[PDB]
Amino acid sequence: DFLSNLQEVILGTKLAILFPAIPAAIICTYCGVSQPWIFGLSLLGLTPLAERVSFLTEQLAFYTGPTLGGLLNATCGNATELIIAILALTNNKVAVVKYSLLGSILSNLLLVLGTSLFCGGIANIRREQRFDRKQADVNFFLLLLGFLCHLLPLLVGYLKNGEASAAVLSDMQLSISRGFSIVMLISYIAYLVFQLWTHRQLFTAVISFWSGFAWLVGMTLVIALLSEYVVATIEEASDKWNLSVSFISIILLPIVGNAAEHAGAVIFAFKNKLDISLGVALGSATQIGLFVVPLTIIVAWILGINMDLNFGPLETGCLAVSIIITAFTLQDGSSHYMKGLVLLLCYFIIAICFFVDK
Amino acid sequence: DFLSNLQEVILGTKLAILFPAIPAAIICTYCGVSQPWIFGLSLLGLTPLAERVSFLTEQLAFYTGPTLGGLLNATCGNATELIIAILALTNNKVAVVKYSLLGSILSNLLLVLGTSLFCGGIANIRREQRFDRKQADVNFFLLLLGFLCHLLPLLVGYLKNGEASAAVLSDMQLSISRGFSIVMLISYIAYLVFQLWTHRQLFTAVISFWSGFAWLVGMTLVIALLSEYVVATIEEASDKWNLSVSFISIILLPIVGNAAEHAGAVIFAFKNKLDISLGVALGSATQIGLFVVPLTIIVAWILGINMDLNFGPLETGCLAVSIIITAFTLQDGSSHYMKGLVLLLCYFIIAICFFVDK
Amino acid sequence: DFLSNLQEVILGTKLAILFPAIPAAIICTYCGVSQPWIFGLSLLGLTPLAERVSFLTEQLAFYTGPTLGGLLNATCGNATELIIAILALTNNKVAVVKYSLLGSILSNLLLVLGTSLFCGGIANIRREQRFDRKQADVNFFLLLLGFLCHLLPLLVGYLKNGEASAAVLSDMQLSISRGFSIVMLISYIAYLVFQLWTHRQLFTAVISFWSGFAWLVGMTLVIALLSEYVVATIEEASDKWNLSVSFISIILLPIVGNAAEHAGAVIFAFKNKLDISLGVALGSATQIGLFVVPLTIIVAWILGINMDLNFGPLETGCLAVSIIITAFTLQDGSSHYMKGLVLLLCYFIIAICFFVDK
Ligand SMILES: [Ca+2]
Ligand SMILES: [Ca+2]
Ligand SMILES: [Ca+2]
Repeated sequence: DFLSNLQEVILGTKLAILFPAIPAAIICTYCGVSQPWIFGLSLLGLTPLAERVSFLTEQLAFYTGPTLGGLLNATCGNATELIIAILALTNNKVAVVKYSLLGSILSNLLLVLGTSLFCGGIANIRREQRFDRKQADVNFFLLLLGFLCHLLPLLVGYLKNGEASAAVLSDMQLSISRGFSIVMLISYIAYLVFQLWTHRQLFTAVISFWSGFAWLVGMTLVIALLSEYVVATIEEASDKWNLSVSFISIILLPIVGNAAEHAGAVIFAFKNKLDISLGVALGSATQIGLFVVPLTIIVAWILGINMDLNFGPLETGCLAVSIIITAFTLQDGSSHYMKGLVLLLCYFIIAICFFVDK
Repeated sequence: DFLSNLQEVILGTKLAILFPAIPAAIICTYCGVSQPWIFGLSLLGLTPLAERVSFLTEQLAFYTGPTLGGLLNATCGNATELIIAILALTNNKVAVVKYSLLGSILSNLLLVLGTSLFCGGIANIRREQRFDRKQADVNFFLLLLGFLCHLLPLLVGYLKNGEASAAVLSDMQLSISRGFSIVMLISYIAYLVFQLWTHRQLFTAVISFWSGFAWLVGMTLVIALLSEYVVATIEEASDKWNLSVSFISIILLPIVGNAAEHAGAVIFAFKNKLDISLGVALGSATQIGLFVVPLTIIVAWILGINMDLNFGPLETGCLAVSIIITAFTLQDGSSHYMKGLVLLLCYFIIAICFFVDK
Repeated sequence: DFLSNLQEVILGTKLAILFPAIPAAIICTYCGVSQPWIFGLSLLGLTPLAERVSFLTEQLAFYTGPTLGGLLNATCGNATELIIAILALTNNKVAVVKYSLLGSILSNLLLVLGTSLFCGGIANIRREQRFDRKQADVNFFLLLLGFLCHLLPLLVGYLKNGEASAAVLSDMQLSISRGFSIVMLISYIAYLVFQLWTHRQLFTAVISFWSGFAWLVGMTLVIALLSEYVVATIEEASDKWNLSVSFISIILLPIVGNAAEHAGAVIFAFKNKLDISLGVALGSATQIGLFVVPLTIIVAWILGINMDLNFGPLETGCLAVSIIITAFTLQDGSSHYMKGLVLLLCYFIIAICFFVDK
């Protein structure tokens, strides 16, 4: 395309002061800079690269067809939650995998969704704001299937009364979590048939094709380079800031991940198209909940690393109410600003409980 | 009727190879056959007898009237869950009573209901499939009254902190469970007035009358003969198969019980009448939940046998999500196949958690 | 007004035999009467004074305007739950504050609401009974925000496994409860703008003005005089009746408090206006849940008294099901008598569990 949209669209992001963070993460590695600065200049280097992957992926959709063009249009908003989950599972920091994959479900149900209803409720306060229910009820049937897979290994850990030690109940949680994962991958392959082929009918570009595959390695081998620096240097970056590792992982780190889905769900909220702001905010809390999370169990199954679906007692109660307050909000096909301020303030309640949790 | 429908309708079951299991359970008793074979040839002998009672009971409805013909039409699908619960309560195997009466609630909410939506969604994928909400909302108000009676004696067992030993909190669970049962029998007598008399309007035969009372003892004193053999020989039949007694009782045994309600809820799903497949699958999880279960407490109250509504922590969390995922599925009066595959896969999640639970 | 409605309207209460209980509480103080009688003649002295405040407050609404006349019309039904909560927090009986503010949420969701549907369902059984959903969905979004603030300090108390003693986890519950309260007062100030100003349009008197301020001190300094006698003499009045202090506080004491809201929600149920019986029964379980309860934490924050949002395990499970069975009842805008009998019998289940709880 003769180097024209290769310089303008790269400088055509609504956030573009974050591009000099990328040279100040490799150079600061080979100079002996202390580890909080490498952590500060790696989150600010993945924030436009989480968008430039999740925008240029749509540019390859117009060169494939109707089948794959319904798949890659709705599967690569989560190409940063996947790389950080695998470059922390192989580094044996298994707890950070359980928080960043939980904070990407809560941010897509409370902060992303409850800003499309608030900011796109005040601008359109003198119009009627309608979406459809049948298009986004399937996204809540699957999250209640995911919650049952997280509830049951939690309650097995509190069965120490029943004449069993810890070595029995730990290989009982680990056996049923490695069997719930195959059941969770089947209710997402079936979802990717209902959404694409069977019920499609009830449901131009600017860039050349050869550009779209060159950059989507040049914007992926830089996410995989910086996702090591976030994982391998999160401990000293949690002792010089006086923050907990169960707050950086669950609150600050999903903001870098879900920043592509958080300017697409808001711009289509000012345009009064809330069918689209519910496809981005809900259809990406299902890909995390039922394809990205049970795939980590299967990769741990192969590598010999122990990992089960036990998040914890305080993390599961936040997951249970996030699905119930979202379901009762979206059950009549009409919205206003007070539906979205209740979802924001339920996210400032979770964000206090982990700021104190030391 | 001159021995004509007495030989044709008896041979007129869609499952009729299970009739020679009945002679091979009495003869194998008086020959010293080892106890797994008596257990194998007793479940296969109760499967057509759970249907021939729950079909010939409708034949007596056309000889009584409108009042009783709305009662016996909807009260004797559960004439096998009642005999096995009483022929195990008097044999002091109280735990098997708590599993088989729970696995008859889960099978009617997930496996019976989620097959009428899946098998009757693929055949009618090119039509619109509608039921009514007001006819089956009362069935969920009562199950939330039943769940509160099971939640509260569970949480009293975890109040050992409050300066009370086990002998105090065991006669505190036992006192409130014997008072919740009278409150549960009143919200089912009131349901049998709302359904029959007060709101009836908003809601031929082939066999003679004298045939219909002869067989309905000859098909009931054979259920009561074989329900002893299932109860008194479940222990050695759980050591020669390497299965748990909390899997045989909760999964394999309700399949023999709910096999009359599992070919009537499916044939009316191919006929695109989902008002009727929701009256069989939901109106029989309410008779178990609010008439068969609180009647066992009252019979234990009279016989001096200690029994309360405490199922357990792992069994109550499966009961809580089964009511919530069923309520959010049925709240718009329209169905398709993906609503029923989520209910089947939530039953293959419960069936793993108890296959491992040794 | 020349002493005419000052004698007729004071004698114009539908309960007026309870007025001689007021002289028999001050005289019995200065005569050495034993403390159960002062407790018996103080609940019967606050029952017409909980009504005469919550009726004459509407008489001052017609002398202020549209703004304040939407506020005092809906903020002083709870002028007795507030005085008893503060005259027990300063007397260091902190547990009674946690029960009487819980039994005012349960009575407004089950006993007040489930009598407007039952008594106003039998009188209007031959008509169709409709309310609106959008007017009373906001009242359930806020109660799910209140429940998350009560769920999370409960689960922190069961984190004694995580290498922390009791002195760590008690100043961890106390820190997050004093930060959840500011988040709860903001989602009620925002509710008092949505209800009054922004969405008003989608949503004579008999007494002079100068009468309305004289009596509303003369009916408030008698509530504050008798609310000391209920608090300071509840212990011996729970040893001469053989009742628990977690039954008098949660069942018998809210009946005196919610007796103004329990003849206004019933008379508008016989008149077939269920938009109004849902504004009294639901809009007063939100003022308790999100303005009266988080204000007690802030007053305890200033006075140096330790108080957090931890009610208990058995009290939170009763709060969780009370919101779920109320939400599934009111989701179609139509009512009948069987919706209200299920809500009454769920209140006779809570009232047994605390009658035994000694
Ligand atoms: Ca993302
Ligand atoms: Ca049955
Ligand atoms: Ca009140």
